[PDB]
Amino acid sequence: MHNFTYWNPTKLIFGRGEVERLPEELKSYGKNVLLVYGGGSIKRSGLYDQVIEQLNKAGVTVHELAGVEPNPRVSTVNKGVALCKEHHIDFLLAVGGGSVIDCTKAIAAGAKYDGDAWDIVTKKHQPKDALPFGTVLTLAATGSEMNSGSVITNWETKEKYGWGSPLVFPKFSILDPVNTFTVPKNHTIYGMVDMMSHVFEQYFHHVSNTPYQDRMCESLLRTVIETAPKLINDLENYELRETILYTGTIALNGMLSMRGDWATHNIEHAVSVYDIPHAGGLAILFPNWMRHTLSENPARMKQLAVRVFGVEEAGKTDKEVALEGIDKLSAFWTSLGAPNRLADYDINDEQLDTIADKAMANGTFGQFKSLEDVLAILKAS
Amino acid sequence: MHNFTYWNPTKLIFGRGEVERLPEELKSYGKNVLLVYGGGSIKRSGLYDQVIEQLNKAGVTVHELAGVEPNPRVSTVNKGVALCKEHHIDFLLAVGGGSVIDCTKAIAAGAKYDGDAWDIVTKKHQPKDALPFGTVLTLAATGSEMNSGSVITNWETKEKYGWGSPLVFPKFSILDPVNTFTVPKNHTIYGMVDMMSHVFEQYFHHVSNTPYQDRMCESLLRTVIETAPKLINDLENYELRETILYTGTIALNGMLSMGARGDWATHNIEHAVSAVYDIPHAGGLAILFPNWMRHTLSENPARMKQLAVRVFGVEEAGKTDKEVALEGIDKLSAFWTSLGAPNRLADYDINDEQLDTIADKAMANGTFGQFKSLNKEDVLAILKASL
Ligand code: NI
Ligand code: NI
Repeated sequence: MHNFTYWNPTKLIFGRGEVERLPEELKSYGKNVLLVYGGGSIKRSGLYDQVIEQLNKAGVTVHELAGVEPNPRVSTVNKGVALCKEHHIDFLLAVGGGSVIDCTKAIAAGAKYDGDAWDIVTKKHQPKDALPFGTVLTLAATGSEMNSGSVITNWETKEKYGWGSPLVFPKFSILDPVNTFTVPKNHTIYGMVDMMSHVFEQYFHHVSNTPYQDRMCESLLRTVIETAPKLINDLENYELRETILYTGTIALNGMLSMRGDWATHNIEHAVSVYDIPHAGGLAILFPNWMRHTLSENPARMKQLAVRVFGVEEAGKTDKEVALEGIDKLSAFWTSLGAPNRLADYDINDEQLDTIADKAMANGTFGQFKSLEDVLAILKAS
Repeated sequence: MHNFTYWNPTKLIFGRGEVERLPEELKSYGKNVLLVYGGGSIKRSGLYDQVIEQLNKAGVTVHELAGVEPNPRVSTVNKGVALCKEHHIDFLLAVGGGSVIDCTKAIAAGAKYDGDAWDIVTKKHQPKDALPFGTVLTLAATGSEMNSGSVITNWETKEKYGWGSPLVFPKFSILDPVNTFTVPKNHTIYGMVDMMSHVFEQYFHHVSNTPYQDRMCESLLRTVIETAPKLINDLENYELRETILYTGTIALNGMLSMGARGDWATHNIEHAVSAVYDIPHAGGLAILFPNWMRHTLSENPARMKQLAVRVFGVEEAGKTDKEVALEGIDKLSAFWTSLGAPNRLADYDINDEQLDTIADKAMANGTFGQFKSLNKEDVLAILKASL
């Protein structure tokens, strides 16, 4: 039983060398641009110089906000909002991954808000305006290049919250598979785990009559599973990078959600306190959430076990088939190098209660199961 | 993989009773609305009264353009543009199927053009502005609820031209499966045959490395194959209508073709046939598509083979790629015939008398098609094989 509204105004520009589309795409906007990026990777790869060149071709007056953290922080958002006020910025260009875009979304909203951007992240102020912005993507993961959501951390309060607004869809996102070539193996693996985890979140629901969405989810998982072993030992293969970029962006922010569970993400956000790799936390927690919630409807995980993970049902219960499917998932991720226990990041049980309390700060959560549940899943991990 | 730009700003509102979303969606537009619809169907079903009621809740001043033709005429577009200037229209609401939406798109562009809308249809004048419009869809799988295209007929010249513009995407389209309950058995079958055909058109290409698009196409075909036999014997089942309405939007909005150009040769040939004989579009496609598939098989048999194996359940053990594919084409043709679709030109009482004239119409713009570039001899062979 579900009604839905779909709306995605982001322009998607896909293909080799399409960073050259920046001047044509920037003509309709002002000439004061704030360039936002993360660590040294864009300068190390040469994408920085590529972009600065195109921003020069567009007669744009460029300011920079470098150093966005892998788990982006409000202090950095506030610094960028300040730069927009100081230099009368008209437009923002995020060059990097999901963290850079999530941060750019908050600066875009924060540049038309009189106060502090943490108000927006916490949903105290619903944005009424935003600067326009665009992206040049360097790794697919969560679909941020083509959705309106953003996850920001407050290092002081040790909180990490997801917010969104219809006003902070990217105007355009330039997706060049070549721009993902320098992503190293570990982050390449993290991106694929995150992509698969997002599909899982959209699959575990109780809405009857989603036959095509189910096949789209299963199709996406199969494609990533086929691609990942070939990609990780051949990181500069255009075709394999193209497939993961396509399935991480347009495929995942398609009609796959056209209601997800998202409990595993909420628990990971709470554990992340530790400032750990997001998708690393997901690889540890997701199989145990699947085990914890299997009974709510074993048919969902059973269908993944049979249609995605090649589990043979002969002489097994529906529960058995599903649990086998979870084991193959975890083994698949572990075979890529992904972690599978909290000890892999040197995390013990000391702060589990504090972590669970943060996860429950906004009440019970989850759709496949409304989640003490949090603590049990943490302990199993 | 082909470079591509994807942009589709249409808001899709989907679900039971969602026509009640109209007033909330209209708050952002002016209050002079031209309500555009076709024949008597929406009044007979009660949808017309539902819409008028909602338009009353939105404090809107309603003018109407009723009687849009199944092949909408530029004359009717011009009538709508005249109404827009006269009553100072701000917004258009299309209630109906692809014909009603296509006509509304041409009125929307024509309402900002000083001259004759036929200039827009023929691409003599490229639109620079348009009135906004929204839709309430009454037919699945026409593609117009979520794209920027429109097909308009000049009754005088007997020409039918496809045009489009980034300015005439619908602002929103309200998709309620209940609003397709009165679509009769034959047209329900036609919509599903056309939807499968459009997937085929987007699947038959020589672009390497489209594994996910391939699976999206295969997945869509499998869902329709599972749904269609049940729907035609249960025409008011919400779930079956819902699945067809949902998949029919995806099949036709471009979310399948991104990164690969479709073939569209079978559509072009059916369009040539229909310019001569007054047959249903999907009927022509059911006849022609299996024979197009046989004619072009040698271009790359692995392509139809993959459909045969992944969609049509053909076992490949001890068979050549061509045999596997041909068995798949056979199973496709049998599936369509099992729904009631025709499979030979003779089913519509069409012989070989006009095949040459039809082939010439198909070739009016030179060679066509991407999986195989067809010339006149190709068209004649496909046509004759279809008798
Ligand atoms: Ni994620
Ligand atoms: Ni068609």
